[PDB]
Amino acid sequence: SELTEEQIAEFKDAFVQFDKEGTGKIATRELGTLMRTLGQNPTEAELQDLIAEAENNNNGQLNFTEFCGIMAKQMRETDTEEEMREAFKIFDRDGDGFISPAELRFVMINLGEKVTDEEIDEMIREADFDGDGMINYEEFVWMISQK
Ligand SMILES: [Ca+2]
Ligand SMILES: [Ca+2]
Ligand SMILES: [Ca+2]
Repeated sequence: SELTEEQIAEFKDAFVQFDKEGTGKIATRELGTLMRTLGQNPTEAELQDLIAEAENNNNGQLNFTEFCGIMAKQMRETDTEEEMREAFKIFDRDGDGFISPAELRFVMINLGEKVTDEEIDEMIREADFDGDGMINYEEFVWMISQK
C-alpha cells in the first residue's frame, strides 16, 4: 500500500466506524457500504469479486490490512509523482538509492503480492532502459505508476 498520513487516518477512521464487535475487523458484507462512505467507488463486479473471495478466505470478517490492501490498488488511479517517491523509500530496502531484483521480491512479498524472481525480473527490464539491473527513482516511478 501507499496511503499518506491523512489518507490512512481517513479510511482507518471509517474503518473503526463499522467495528462494534471490537474485533478490529469489518464484515466483508459491509465493505461496499464502507466504499460509499469513502471517496472511493468500486465497480459492482469488483465488490462482488473481493467480497466473495474474502467470504471464503476470511470467514466473514475483514482486516484493516485487507481493506487497506484494496484501497491501495484502487488509489493507484492516481499516478502522482509524490506518492511514488514515498514508495521509493519504502521499496528500496537499502538507502543507497537503487532497487535490485532481490529487493523487489522482498517488498512485493511484504505488501502481499506473491511473485517469482522470474516475473519480477522482467518487470525490472521494462522500466530499466539504461540496462544495469538496478532501478532509480525514475524507473521506479514509471513501473509503479502502471501497478
Ligand atoms: Ca468487527
Ligand atoms: Ca537498495
Ligand atoms: Ca536502471
